[PDB]
Amino acid sequence: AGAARSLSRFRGCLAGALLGDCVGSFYEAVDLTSVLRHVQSLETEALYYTDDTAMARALVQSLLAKEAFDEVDMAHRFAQEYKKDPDRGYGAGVVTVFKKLLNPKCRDVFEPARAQFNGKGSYGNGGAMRVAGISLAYSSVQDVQKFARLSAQLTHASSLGYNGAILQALAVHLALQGESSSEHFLKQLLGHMEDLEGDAQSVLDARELGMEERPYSSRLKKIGELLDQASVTREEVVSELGNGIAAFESVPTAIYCFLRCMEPDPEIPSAFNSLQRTLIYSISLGGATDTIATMAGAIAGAYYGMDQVPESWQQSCEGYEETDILAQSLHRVFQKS
Ligand SMILES: Nc1ncnc2c1ncn2[C@@H]1O[C@H](COP(=O)(O)OP(=O)(O)OC[C@H]2O[C@H](O)[C@H](O)[C@@H]2O)[C@@H](O)[C@H]1O
Ligand SMILES: [Mg+2]
Repeated sequence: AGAARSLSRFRGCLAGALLGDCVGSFYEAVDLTSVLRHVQSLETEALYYTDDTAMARALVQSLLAKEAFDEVDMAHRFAQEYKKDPDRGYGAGVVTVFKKLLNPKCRDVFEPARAQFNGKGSYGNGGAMRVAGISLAYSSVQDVQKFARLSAQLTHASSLGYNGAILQALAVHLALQGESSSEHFLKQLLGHMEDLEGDAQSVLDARELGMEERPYSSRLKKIGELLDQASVTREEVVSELGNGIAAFESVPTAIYCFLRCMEPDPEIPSAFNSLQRTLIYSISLGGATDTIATMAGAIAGAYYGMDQVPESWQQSCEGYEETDILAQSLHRVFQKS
């Protein structure tokens, strides 16, 4: 709500991400009718957050402590946050990275991520699940891309992983700018991803995994088709975009959820506002619901602002007040209000 990159959008962004994580986590690894029954419960801090929020908080606290990106600080905050509470539902592979980073002999904090999965790097969505803070801290598209990539590379060295983090950060960046058509929003994202996926390293990373050339671009083109298609079913969405833990099977899906739900949906009750129905729709897709909902929620919260964050939902979430203070701090320190 209000001006581009306003305090309301900053607070709404991080609150939306927390709601998606906490509420989404109920359904991780799902039918439209019975989701609507579950949010009835939310009509305090009983919903625990997961690794999505834990790593987002460490990322933001690194940015605030150094008033800049500092790979050693952030890498060590990721590792110490894991050491402090390892039971948040971290990916099975990424824990190896944290353990390597906990060794004081580790002098290049990017190298543990590069050894993952036979030296090809992770393409999991962990780099994207946490990246919204980057777009709160950085105004420029150039800086958003630069530090979404770097923050992700601390754990996700595959371009399939960090290009999902960039896409998700670009989406939040665009949402923080305010009102747009769904087609203009999508078109801008398509342009950026077409540019990034023209890079030789990206092409090789994708051909090695047997995927199409420009996987994110192809999925963003499918979003545009889906947005023009009649009677789109959840199975159709899952089949074309995915609902899994790969970044390329969850980040475009999160974006689709946001774009679709910019308009009312007769199949979800009018009493839910735009942020609420975006989260409800995301969870109804099943699969990796907490990360898809957390990412859709970050985009929607930045676009719709704090006035659409419902207190009853927010106050069910573990850490919601700290999440809010961190949002306000980013706005003070980086948006320099
Ligand atoms: N190159 C690869 N080859 C094969 N499998 C892979 C590869 N990369 C990832 N995977 C699979 O992807 C998995 C995750 O990769 P990880 O890097 O451990 O962690 P994350 O931070 O991305 O978290 C992944 C999500 O899952 C949880 O719900 C979290 O909350 C996240 O939402 C691996 O275990 C592999 O099965
Ligand atoms: Mg999680």
